Amino acid sequence: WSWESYLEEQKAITAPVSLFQDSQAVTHNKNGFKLGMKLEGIDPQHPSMYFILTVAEVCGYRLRLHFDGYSECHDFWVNANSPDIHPAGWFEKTGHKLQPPKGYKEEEFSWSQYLRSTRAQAAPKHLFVSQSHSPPPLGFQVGMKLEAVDRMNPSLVCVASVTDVVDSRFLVHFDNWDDTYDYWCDPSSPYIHPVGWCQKQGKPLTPPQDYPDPDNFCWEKYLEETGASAVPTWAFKVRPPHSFLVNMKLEAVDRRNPALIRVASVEDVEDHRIKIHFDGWSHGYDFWIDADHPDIHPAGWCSKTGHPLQPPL
Ligand SMILES: O=C(c1cncc(Br)c1)N1CCC(N2CCCC2)CC1
Repeated sequence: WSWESYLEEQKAITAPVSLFQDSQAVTHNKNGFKLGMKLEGIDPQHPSMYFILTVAEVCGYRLRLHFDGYSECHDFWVNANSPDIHPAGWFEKTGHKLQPPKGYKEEEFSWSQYLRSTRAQAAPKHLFVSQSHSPPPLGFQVGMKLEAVDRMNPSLVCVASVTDVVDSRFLVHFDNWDDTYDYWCDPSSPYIHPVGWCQKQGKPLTPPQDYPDPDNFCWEKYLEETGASAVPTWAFKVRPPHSFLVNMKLEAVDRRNPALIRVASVEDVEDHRIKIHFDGWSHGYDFWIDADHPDIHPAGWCSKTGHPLQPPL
């Protein structure tokens, strides 16, 4: 099975490499993560939280991570160039809380101690694209407030705060709702807006959970009472729409089984999202995804990085 003859017979084209970010497309980077290495990372299900993680498996430019002390059924996959993982010691250097391994208390964890107990090796620093050393996203400070789309309920735009800053990105948290709604982004995110936006657009604005009298929510007053500034207007950047077109072919990570990367088609487009369809599978497995998502790649990525590719069914 090859991309070449498959394209021939389908009279199809692949999405050009140029339609992707460099980090989605890059194949010549070696993967230096080795089995048993320990590091720190965000929980995908709790994007504001950081845990002790061990490399459980390495495949191509990808690695499977395991939550030390917890069940293997929580394991997840990231790419070797993910910004959501950090070297041992990072949490305490950059102001982040670390949840310790199951059984430990947060006033009982020490890397040096834990490395002795487990006889384990920390993932070397140089492997991580993200260590909080590069320029911060201009204008966005921890504490500042803005309006953001609830990506879980995307029809809503809500009162939100910047609660974390890590290298070129920041974390958007929805005032007084659970952290499970938080998501990471950057100045160009299509889902974020200055304080005031909902009002200039005619749109209704979703106030923090439990805010007395939602319809008469007042930004100016809420800011004063919470001792907070609004992200300044100039900080927000227009991201241009992606250039993907319906029926372009590519490679995408399987959601229901994330170990696998399948042949894929662009089923439907939006300005910033694409709908993925896995060739020869039922359309019921189709799903939408942002165009900058680390888990879509150009044709040949699997080949060039040495990760198996699932041919169409
Ligand atoms: O489940 C919902 C919901 C309920 N009914 C209609 C919609 Br549309 C959404 N909500 C309201 C929105 C809440 N978001 C707002 C900001 C983050 C949480 C989550 C719970």
